[PDB]
Amino acid sequence: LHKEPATLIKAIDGNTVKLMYKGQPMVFRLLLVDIPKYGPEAAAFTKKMVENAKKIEVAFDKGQRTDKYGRGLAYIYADGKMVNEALVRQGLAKVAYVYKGNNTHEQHLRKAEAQAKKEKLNIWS
Repeated sequence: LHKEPATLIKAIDGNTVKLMYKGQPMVFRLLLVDIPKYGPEAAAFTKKMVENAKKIEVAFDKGQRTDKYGRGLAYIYADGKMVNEALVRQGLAKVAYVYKGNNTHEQHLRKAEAQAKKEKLNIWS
């Protein structure tokens, strides 16, 4: 998948952020990440990862690129590290059902989730 540059504009929550993409603002929903008392923790985690980053990148998958609410559906990277995966591995989010063919990192995410589950981390306490 192609990683494209972006600039953080504003953190919203665990799996949602506003970014400057291709010369304009756009809300992005992190692909394959679902947020089920960890809502604030997830929000804080993502916020910190993207604000302290010296580089943000977005990578669209092979399926539909935006949901019905107009948000871009992608894998977000902070300093080369995928936020989507970090959240799941930290047990702050579960892996969501694949949406419109966007499943490139599903397996990689299910593994991270399994490990988080094995570790009884946060949501898996």
